[PDB]
Amino acid sequence: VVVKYPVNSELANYAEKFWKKELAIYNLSLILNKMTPFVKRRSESYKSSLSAVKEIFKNVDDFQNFLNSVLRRSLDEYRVFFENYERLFNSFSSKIFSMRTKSRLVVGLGDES
RNA sequence: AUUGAAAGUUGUAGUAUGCGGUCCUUGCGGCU
Repeated sequence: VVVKYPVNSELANYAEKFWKKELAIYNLSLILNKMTPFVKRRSESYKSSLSAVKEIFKNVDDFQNFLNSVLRRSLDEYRVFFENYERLFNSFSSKIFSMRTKSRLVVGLGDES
């Protein structure tokens, strides 16, 4: 499918390669927010919604796997972050507890995008 | 041929000491 990236000249070709899995990217929010694909869905109509972006991939499952594959590459750095976060908690003698999502969770659904 | 002649309001001196832009606030509702 035809995809266009309205960013600076040299970034546009790299963003193309990232979304096409021709080049590895290690930051999820970066590729999502600053390298938004504008997908030529039909005619001269370009779209930047997740519904249109999904067409860059074989299927919904392929799209999901890509996102999480990018996400997971921060694991090593995130572990140190989470450990310092726990150290932060205990320095303030915090009441620490863990809970699990019982259903789907979406915080910040309405952030302008 | 005068109450006249002569005489630097100058010298020294930190607008400074104390003081959290903070507190209260579910990016959500379902509409156009």
